Amino acid sequence: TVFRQENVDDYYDTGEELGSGQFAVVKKCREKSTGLQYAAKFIKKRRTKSSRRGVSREDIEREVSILKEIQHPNVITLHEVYENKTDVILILELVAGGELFDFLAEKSLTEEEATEFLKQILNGVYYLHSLQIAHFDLKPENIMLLDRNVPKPRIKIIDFGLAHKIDFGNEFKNIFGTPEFVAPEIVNYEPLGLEADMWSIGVITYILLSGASPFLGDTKQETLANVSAVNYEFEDEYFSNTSALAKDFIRRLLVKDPKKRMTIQDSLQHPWIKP
Ligand SMILES: O=c1c(O)c(-c2ccc(O)cc2)oc2cc(O)cc(O)c12
Ligand SMILES: [Br-]
Ligand SMILES: [Br-]
Ligand SMILES: [Br-]
Ligand SMILES: [Br-]
Ligand SMILES: [Br-]
Ligand SMILES: [Br-]
Repeated sequence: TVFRQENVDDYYDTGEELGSGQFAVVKKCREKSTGLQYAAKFIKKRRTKSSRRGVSREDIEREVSILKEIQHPNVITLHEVYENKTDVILILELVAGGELFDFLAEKSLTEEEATEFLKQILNGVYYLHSLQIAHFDLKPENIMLLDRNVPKPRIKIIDFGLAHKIDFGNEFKNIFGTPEFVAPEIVNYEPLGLEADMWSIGVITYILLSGASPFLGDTKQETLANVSAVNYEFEDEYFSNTSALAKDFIRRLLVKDPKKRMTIQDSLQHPWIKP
């Protein structure tokens, strides 16, 4: 699939940089024709077949195809796509309140504050999983706040760079996210399904409640070994006044066997979450 090949600068003015990763840089921008503001994500293309620098066209097209499907208050939306020799440029919805990660670092939350974030995350993931989309990279840096200066910030899930359609219940690809947040089936290179996201949600919940990462070791290999062994516990110093029901919720997500793990529907009916 090809994208708009006119110069993006003829239609948009860029401003402040929002952030950058290994292959992407994201800049605030403003569309000239409407005055409306967006986030322009520049993804560097691969320069040759075999290269490791840049993102393969297959991977870029997958991300764009998935983004085109989605319209939900808790997930980032796609406005337009441009490209030139060097980059594909995604014009995305602007979410300007920063990462949930940075929000956590500036402030543990109360259980109310934690569940207020978590419920939005669950709703976004319920939408995605209902469309058979696995995100595969859920973590606090991929949750963006609309406005961080309100008591209950609204959030949107971003970064669909590892996302896949799961049309046969599982996928068997080169898929590996951030060690602190990946499920054991990812660590063990096994077929992956929607269940992997639910594990990541368990890790996020543990962090929201305690300010500590449940599997984090001194090196990435230690973290991955910890994940595979389900080597986590609820430290009393962090969890002494946390409700047992919140611990139960986490415990039913951080389960090695993806078949016994709570699904997104299970998580919405769980007594800690259900109204
Ligand atoms: O740093 C990042 C970032 O800030 C954003 C972003 C911010 C506001 C938005 O409205 C949309 C995206 O996305 C990203 C996507 C990546 O793949 C890598 C990144 O580093 C970021
Ligand atoms: Br700006
Ligand atoms: Br579902
Ligand atoms: Br993070
Ligand atoms: Br994004
Ligand atoms: Br690590
Ligand atoms: Br699910």
